[PDB]
Amino acid sequence: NVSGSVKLWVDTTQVPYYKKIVANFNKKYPDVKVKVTQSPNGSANAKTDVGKDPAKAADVFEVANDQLGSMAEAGYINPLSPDATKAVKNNNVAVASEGVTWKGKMFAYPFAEQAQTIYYNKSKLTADDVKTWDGLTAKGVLATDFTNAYNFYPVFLSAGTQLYGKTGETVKGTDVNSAKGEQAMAWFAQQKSNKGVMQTSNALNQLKSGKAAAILDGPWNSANIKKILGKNFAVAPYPTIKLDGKDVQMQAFLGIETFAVNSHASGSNQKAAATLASFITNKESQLIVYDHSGQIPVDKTAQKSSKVASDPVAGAVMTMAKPGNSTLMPKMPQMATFWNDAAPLINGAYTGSIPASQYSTKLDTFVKNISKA
Ligand SMILES: OC[C@H]1O[C@H](O[C@H]2[C@H](O)[C@@H](O)[C@@H](O[C@H]3[C@H](O)[C@@H](O)[C@@H](O[C@H]4[C@H](O)[C@@H](O)[C@@H](O)O[C@@H]4CO)O[C@@H]3CO)O[C@@H]2CO)[C@H](O)[C@@H](O)[C@@H]1O
Ligand SMILES: *O[C@H]1[C@H](O)[C@@H](O)[C@@H](O)O[C@@H]1CO
Ligand SMILES: [Cl-]
Ligand SMILES: [Cl-]
Ligand SMILES: [Cl-]
Repeated sequence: NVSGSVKLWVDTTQVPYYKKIVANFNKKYPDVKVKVTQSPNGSANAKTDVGKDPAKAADVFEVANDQLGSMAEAGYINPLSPDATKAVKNNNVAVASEGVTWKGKMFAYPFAEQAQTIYYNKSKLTADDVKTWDGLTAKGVLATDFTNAYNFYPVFLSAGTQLYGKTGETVKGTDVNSAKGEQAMAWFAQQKSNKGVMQTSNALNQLKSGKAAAILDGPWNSANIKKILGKNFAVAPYPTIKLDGKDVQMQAFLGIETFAVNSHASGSNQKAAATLASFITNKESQLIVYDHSGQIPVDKTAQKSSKVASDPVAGAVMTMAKPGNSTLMPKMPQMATFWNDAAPLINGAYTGSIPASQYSTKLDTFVKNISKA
């Protein structure tokens, strides 16, 4: 019998439907007491929410796949059992398994596939307009944030550089300190004078007011944006961009959203936590998340269901997940330093705080900073 008491951390607006999922869980596991709350700072900050005091953190918590290597090496999460590993591998798409695997072992329970797309108001821009960055921004305003490296670091990947090597597993493998990296820096800088590019900390509000015709965003906002745009809703994969005078696809990161089990839980509570993590990432639960938020399941069967298959956001995400259109986020322990250092690199190029005469130096220093043992 599974019994115990578990705390579950989810992101703010997810609480209502995780309570529904937990009610489903409790039909099968009536002797597990679950408390569902928001986390202190959300799934994009699980590393530091848990690391501040692992023994006081939730037993099961939402976390993006890039954070897993750091958390595994710190001992905050343990490997999944053989049976749990088999279920993850068999039920979900291959990239979901890759996303949670570190040194040959799975460390979390994947549930959603995340790639950003263009969301746009089709009364302001056409499907043809959004195929290229320069064409889109010549015709309407794209609102975005150059201080968030999750948005723009993948331009370096479009430029032909590697992040932690060919596999994302090589500490010294980032090669952005190159002429190709400089092409990306120049692209950022070009956007400052692009009248169709608006820097904002809240792109969603600009879409809502009609001051932006398009934004780059992820599927955690799919249902939100469908509500904002109504009959004018449209979505597309990322456009091409011009780097060194050549059109190339602009990449996004591919992320896998997961739940992980805190290694501090023990005894019955540990078993209950693992059971909960497995249940809330099962097919039925993934489809409940989809119904409420529009996030894209990783379950193989759920992706093929008619509601998911007919959703234009799902189609655009599965295009973005193809080779060449995105790169799976690495999960190296160095990733937290990478994110911290990448944002000023990119934003400095955009604002001109880093002039072109400094691109090579700044890229060299960046690679040194993010490549330490
Ligand atoms: O140094 C800057 C920050 O670096 C680190 O943040 C990283 C994360 O570790 C990455 O996972 C990623 O974050 C993505 C995230 O993967 C993605 O899911 C999405 O997050 C949504 C979330 O799904 C949704 O439920 C709700 O919470 O809104 C979120 C968006 O606001 O988008 C994230 C990016 O915006 O990239 C960031 C870097 O931006 C580190 O964790 C931080 O502590 C640090 O500040
Ligand atoms: O996904 C975001 C939510 O929108 C915030 O409310 C909070 O939960 O942080 C996460 C990201 O970590
Ligand atoms: Cl697959
Ligand atoms: Cl361009
Ligand atoms: Cl415990």
